[PDB]
Amino acid sequence: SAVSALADTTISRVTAANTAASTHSLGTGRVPALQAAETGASSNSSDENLIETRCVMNRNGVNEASVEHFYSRAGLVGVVEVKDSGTSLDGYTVWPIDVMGFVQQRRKLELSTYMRFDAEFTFVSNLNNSTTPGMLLQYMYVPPGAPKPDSRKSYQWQTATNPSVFAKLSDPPPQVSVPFMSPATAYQWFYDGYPTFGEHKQATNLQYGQCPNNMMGHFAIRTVSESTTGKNIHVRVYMRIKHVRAWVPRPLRSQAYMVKNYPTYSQTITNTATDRASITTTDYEGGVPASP
Amino acid sequence: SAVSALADTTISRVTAANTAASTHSLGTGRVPALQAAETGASSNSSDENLIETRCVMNRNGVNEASVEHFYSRAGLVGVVEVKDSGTSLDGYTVWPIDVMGFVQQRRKLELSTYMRFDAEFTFVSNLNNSTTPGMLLQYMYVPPGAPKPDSRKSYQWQTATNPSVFAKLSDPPPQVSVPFMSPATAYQWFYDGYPTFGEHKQATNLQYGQCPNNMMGHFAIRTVSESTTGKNIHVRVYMRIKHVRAWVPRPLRSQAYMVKNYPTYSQTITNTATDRASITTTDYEGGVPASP
Amino acid sequence: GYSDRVAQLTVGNSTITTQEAANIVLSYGEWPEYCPSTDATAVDKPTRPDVSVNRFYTLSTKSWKTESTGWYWKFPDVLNDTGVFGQNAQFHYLYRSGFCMHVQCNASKFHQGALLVAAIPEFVIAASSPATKPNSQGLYPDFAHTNPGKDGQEFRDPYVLDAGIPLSQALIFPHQWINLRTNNCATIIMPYINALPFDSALNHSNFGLVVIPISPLKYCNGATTEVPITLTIAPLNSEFSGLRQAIKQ
Amino acid sequence: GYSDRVAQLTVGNSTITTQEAANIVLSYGEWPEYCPSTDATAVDKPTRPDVSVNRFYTLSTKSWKTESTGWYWKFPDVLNDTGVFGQNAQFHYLYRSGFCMHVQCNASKFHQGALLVAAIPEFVIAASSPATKPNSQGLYPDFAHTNPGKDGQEFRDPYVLDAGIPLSQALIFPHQWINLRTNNCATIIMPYINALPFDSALNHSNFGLVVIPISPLKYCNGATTEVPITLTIAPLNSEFSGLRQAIKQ
Amino acid sequence: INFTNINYYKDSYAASASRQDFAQDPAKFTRPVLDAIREAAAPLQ
Amino acid sequence: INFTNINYYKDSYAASASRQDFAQDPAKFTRPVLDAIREAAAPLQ
Amino acid sequence: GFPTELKPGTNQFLTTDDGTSPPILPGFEPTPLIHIPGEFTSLLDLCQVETILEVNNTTGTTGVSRLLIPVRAQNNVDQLCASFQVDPGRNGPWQSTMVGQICRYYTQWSGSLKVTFMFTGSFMATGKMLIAYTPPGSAQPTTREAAMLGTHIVWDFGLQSSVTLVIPWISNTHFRAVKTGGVYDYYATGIVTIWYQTNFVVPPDTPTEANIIALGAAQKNFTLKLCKDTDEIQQTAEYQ
Amino acid sequence: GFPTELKPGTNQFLTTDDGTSPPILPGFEPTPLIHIPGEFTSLLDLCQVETILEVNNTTGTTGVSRLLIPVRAQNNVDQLCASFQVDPGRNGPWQSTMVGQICRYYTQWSGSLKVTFMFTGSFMATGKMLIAYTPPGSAQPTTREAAMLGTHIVWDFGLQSSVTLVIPWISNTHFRAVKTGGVYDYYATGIVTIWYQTNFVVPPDTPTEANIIALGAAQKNFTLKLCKDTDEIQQTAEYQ
Amino acid sequence: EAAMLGTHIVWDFGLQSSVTLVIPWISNTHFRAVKTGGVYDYYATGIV
Ligand SMILES: CCCCCCCCCCCCCCCCCC(=O)O
Ligand SMILES: CCCCCCCCCCCCCCCCCC(=O)O
Repeated sequence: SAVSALADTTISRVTAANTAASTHSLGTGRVPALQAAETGASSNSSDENLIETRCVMNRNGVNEASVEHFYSRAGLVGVVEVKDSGTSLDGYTVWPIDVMGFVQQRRKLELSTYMRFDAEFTFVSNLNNSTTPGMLLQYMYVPPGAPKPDSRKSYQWQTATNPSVFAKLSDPPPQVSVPFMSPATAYQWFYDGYPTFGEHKQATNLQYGQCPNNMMGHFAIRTVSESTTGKNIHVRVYMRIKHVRAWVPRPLRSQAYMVKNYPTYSQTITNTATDRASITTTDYEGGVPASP
Repeated sequence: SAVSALADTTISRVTAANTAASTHSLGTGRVPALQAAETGASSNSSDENLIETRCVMNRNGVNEASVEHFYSRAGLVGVVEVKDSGTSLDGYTVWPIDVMGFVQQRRKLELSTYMRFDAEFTFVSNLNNSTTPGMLLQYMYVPPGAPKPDSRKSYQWQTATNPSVFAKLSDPPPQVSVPFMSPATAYQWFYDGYPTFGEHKQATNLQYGQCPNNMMGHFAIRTVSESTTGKNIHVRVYMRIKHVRAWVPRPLRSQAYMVKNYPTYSQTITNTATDRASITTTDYEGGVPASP
Repeated sequence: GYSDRVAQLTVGNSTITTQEAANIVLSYGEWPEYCPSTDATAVDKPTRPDVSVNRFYTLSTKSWKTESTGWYWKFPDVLNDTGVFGQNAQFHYLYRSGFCMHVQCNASKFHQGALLVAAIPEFVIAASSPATKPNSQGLYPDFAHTNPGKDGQEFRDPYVLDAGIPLSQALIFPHQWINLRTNNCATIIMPYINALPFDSALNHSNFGLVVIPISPLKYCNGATTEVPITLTIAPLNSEFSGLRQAIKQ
Repeated sequence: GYSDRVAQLTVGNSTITTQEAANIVLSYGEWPEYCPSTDATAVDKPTRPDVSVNRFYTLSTKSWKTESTGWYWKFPDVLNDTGVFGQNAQFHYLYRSGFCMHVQCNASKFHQGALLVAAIPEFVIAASSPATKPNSQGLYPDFAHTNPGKDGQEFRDPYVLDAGIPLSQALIFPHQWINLRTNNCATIIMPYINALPFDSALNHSNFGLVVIPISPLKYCNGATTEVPITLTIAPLNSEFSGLRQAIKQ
Repeated sequence: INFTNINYYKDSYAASASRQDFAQDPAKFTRPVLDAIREAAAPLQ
Repeated sequence: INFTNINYYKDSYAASASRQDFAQDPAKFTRPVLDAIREAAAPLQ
Repeated sequence: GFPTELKPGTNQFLTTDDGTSPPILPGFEPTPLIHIPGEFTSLLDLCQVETILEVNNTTGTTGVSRLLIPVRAQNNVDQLCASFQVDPGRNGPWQSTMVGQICRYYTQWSGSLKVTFMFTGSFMATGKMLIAYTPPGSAQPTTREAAMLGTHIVWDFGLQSSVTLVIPWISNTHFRAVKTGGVYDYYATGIVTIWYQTNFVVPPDTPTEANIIALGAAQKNFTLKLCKDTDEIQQTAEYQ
Repeated sequence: GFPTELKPGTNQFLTTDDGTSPPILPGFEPTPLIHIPGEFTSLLDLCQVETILEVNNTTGTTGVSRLLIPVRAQNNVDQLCASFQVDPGRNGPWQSTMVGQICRYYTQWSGSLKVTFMFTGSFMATGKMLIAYTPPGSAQPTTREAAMLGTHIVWDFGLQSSVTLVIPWISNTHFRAVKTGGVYDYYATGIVTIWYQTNFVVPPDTPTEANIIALGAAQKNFTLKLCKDTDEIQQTAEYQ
Repeated sequence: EAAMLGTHIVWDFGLQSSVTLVIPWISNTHFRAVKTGGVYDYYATGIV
């Protein structure tokens, strides 16, 4: 039956590569150390061929370095303030879904060019003093094209088709699983192109790189209230990525980000490696030499 | 199937050693009472060989004296104060993980030299008046090398990779299971050596005995708040040790501890045994002698 | 068990010979292929002008100087106005193809220097803003920098690839070096990489083709100073669908 | 079914004979062994200088007096500057070995006293602070007390082993008595005990070797007053890896 | 006895992460060349 | 009918304590000698 | 969902509850486990290791001197050498033993005890001792005639310098409480006294006073029960 | 209903908890999955790709010049060309590498490293270098005589313009912490130094100064553990 | 301390009143000349 299925669910360990024993070699024509980096291939030299190694039955597990385990970790992707006090008595807010607003999630995602995945969104909402009184909130997901709400009472909150979640602040954080929603085969964190045709002779040219396949609508959030409450609510949106497929790895971003949807670095370029005094100095005192 | 597995999970009793019947022995060359303690071996003399015993089918269970049962008991290992009032309006605190701060857990752990185990950490947090209002807390584990937070708002709280737990004070105590995290094969409560090379001619010599294999980073705790709350929170960390492996048992500490990471006893050495009047006095009145 | 230094690439009516070649990079170990019927989405029958468009195009020659920063091209954009390929890219809405990029740079045995020839998929060009907040025009690069055409565009900050990513890690992309003491060419065969089976050859540029001098060109007085760098490319297995009036851009 | 009083220990080019011996303690019932390939981590081939280093070294002789407190040594530290073993410990980063410690103390049949010879793994030395709080220098022992070298260090408070643990329970460690009426030597074979397969012979001391007089030495006028205590040890199955310049400390 | 990797909803994307398919094939990034080079050989001969 | 010692998570260190492997071998601390001494014999003969 | 009802004991935190907990590090594989000599799997193996009894725990005696039982040449016959109670958890000579310190971590104990006496006098010194163990109900015997009525051994000094006096498990209950004193003397074990069977005889020119070292441990049938927290060391502030 | 009891950890939100969640869109079928070239399934495949080391990370050196190791004709013998530490997570030349940047996402690493040096001088320029890797315990060697006592390779400039110096996994622990400095120098890996075995000899009319490019990567037995959050880029405000 | 680095025996006085120290044949040549002194110290055997 399916008892065999549930038994084979523990994370099975696959170990790192073993090291075989080797000896000295004195001859010509066998040069595993000489390489040709111009070929664009990394060196295939092994330890066994450059030093005399021992037999090491390596048992270090490599399972944690997979793409899934690297990404399936809920990180902050959005902070939404439901302003209902002071000068803005809205009691609602429509947040454009974009996971490129915060550095930690953004840098990890931009390791790859294309990504196809499902997500598990979690909403951590509370007041400014971190308290969570019982206050009914409605988190409505507005897909691209659905009518967006313009008040706390407008008809769009009927949600007769839009998926909606009702939860008080005192409840545990709401959590929903979102499928891979995209007209394309994968989300594209980098789109070297323009969404529409034209001359693209604009002074700003803000449309460059904006692929609508990644734009997945808005998350409309409101307090289910009859009037103004005088309390501001902060909704922190956490996205955990599951069933991941990544393509075309990229260099990890080295310059500080400046804007959400564009690569844009300051003119004061920071070096990837921190500076040192000279090319022959290292800060490692080591031990006392036996006979200097 | 696995029904046989779940059936054989009750703690099976193994009893203490039985005593066999014995009789008087009158002869030479057979001296089970004479020993040689100089050999470093404990005496192998049995009751059967020194008195006339009866047959006792002993049924006293010995399972409670195992290492696991002795250690798998959650004890206090750390008290963290999240100060957010008075002169320190931090709302966060970074506590260096060290289980050697409290005597009861420390003395039990130092029974052995090396220990390899998993742990189940539990956090009991409350205000000073022992109340637990709904207040969102974040307990982030900062492994050695990860950037430590320096404010309640700093970017490190994004936790895009660092494991983080969000829980209100009113919730039941958060509980997580931590694996055996160490570059070594086992944690080493006693390290007769120095971490680095050098002359070690320092005036203090505080590096003696500090093995970095035991240093496992920090636990960063904060209230998820927009500003100061004016309330101090006390987080009590309890560690339950499971899947225990102990090596090289040691004498149990007899002098009072003075510092966290070092054996250091006061110059007023306390005797291991409490004093009595003379070597021939015992405080046991007993009964009335029949014929003195 | 080794690679020969001589090579000849014949596709279409064009043939490229080289006598000091390192190897041929097959990007991600996949050959260019036509769209399988399992992955296609458009129902119009595609056109496959086999030998009229799948052929080598020598496009631009840049002069390598001692203070050069490097240049980059965008693959579909660099061929949109040349030959029968350019016409099919202008007459059809949808397009897909691989390519075989071939960069040529020869110098004497008394010159020195090394180029980094890499094919970067989705090479989104960044603009360097002078720390200006209010979303000024200087926050996004103009069209001349995103689609340089056939003349290419020389790098402003090659250290960050003009994209905020470190140049040192550009070797994660299909790359090849032109080390003047070792070889005089670099060959990269690149399959069609995109999240869609077909796409517009005008709006979207699938690959960026960068040529960056890591070790500067150095020589002594008396040697030939003009050391050119020629970019020759050839589409492979190019299809087009969605015929309509020719659209320039 | 008993143990003979005579014994001879031959390792290397050294041989130790004794005619009043109690037994030979095999610590934790495990013999010294080379690191198995299943437990090793360093990939460099270790060196095993079989007979040049695995041999008996007579290191220090302390005079037992009636008011003596005892002495202690640290096993890797006591041999770091003697013979071929010391050189290999200075030239190599990694080291592992067992040992066979042999303490010799003979006296007439008219003397009396008993020593406690124990081999303490990870013998972390404590400092006795005069109830001072502000983390003064007197909170940690100096290097002369942690690594005494070959001369050893005499105990300050033998009752607490200079470590805050009671001496009465030191018998939980591999130990042996030298009771002057019974035997004149103590032999302890100790395998390599450490949480790592190899370790530095300079920083880390695997074992502490204590010799503490429990019953004080007593005799009458006319007997020989100078009663020495000699410590002879021998590494067993010693390996070294990670060769580099010789480092003293 | 492990009781996990069970989906309680009708839609497959609601299941937990698929962490049982670890595959490692670095040849597509480390050796993306046509003529395979033996280790013991001079690459350009 | 006992329903325990079941692990609900994919990682093995999340399971409860392993309290079914009690082993007692005191010989390594009580008789750590080379020549085994019989009880009825004089140890040093 | 599945209909359930929460029972009492919900949300409680029992410090001795062996349950599961979510792991913080998915896919974590710890460092490989190499062989380390000297592994112990039960505390009963530790209680069977002989450790020194602090019999001379008298006021004024300091340091290592507290571990020695003085024995000397007597001027009279049938004199008392030393005595101590054999309650392991009681404040006294058994506090310095590994069995005595592990017993304080448990509420109740059971099984036979074991005391090994090692004579550390001259080779020329001879003597005989009567080491008697008096079961409960009687105070410490006042004369050797009264002590020899209980479990005793006559010890002869010779080449075999050690003797073992087994304290048999003579009790009414299957277990004895570690706590003693007050109404808990119901669990008292008894008194061990050392008497001079004959004198301590020496030739000329040899010390007339020697020491006996007592090593206490547990027998094979020793057992502990109801693990608790010890009372050996106190703490008034965190060790920061 | 079914009697249940809630345990500790109820209502908590663990960000690394692989559990189920209700789907928002019933009956949703995503876009078909077509084949895209260049899929990677493990980050260890990325750490094995050679990327340029920023060895010339000195003050004043700007831009691409930081990726070049200057080598020139020497006037003396046995001179030091360059040096750097081989700790991947340490601030330094390894920060510019793909292995160095992925290591910063993990707490501990293990396995052999790999540095490939490419000479970019004239075809007419010849030379020999001694690239030595000094295991921990010693500072950077002061002379070539001291450096050659460790793992080293003698590199001969020729038609094969690249050489590979493998840094063997010579460590006491199975893993090394990525963090270094302070007491974490216990996990230091060592120093790689480049020395002139012979001179850098050139004919007339050819440049006397060239560059060496260092490409660092990982070996087949490389491993990472205990995924954490990196410290490479900071943020002070949302990118809106 | 310097003498114990060579071939040695530790002799314990007891009922067995005699001990034997074997001087092993540690030489470079198969034979040693009986004559010694001068350049013939090349055939020296050593010191006990
Ligand atoms: C009930 C409310 C649930 C919320 C539904 C969330 C739906 C989110 C869509 C999936 C997010 C991933 C795609 C994000 C890509 C946009 C990034 C960008 O290019 O700026
Ligand atoms: C989500 C937060 C969870 C907390 C994670 C805790 C990780 C603790 C590491 C394991 C603790 C045991 C090792 C302690 C050794 C240090 C003692 C010392 O030598 O001072």
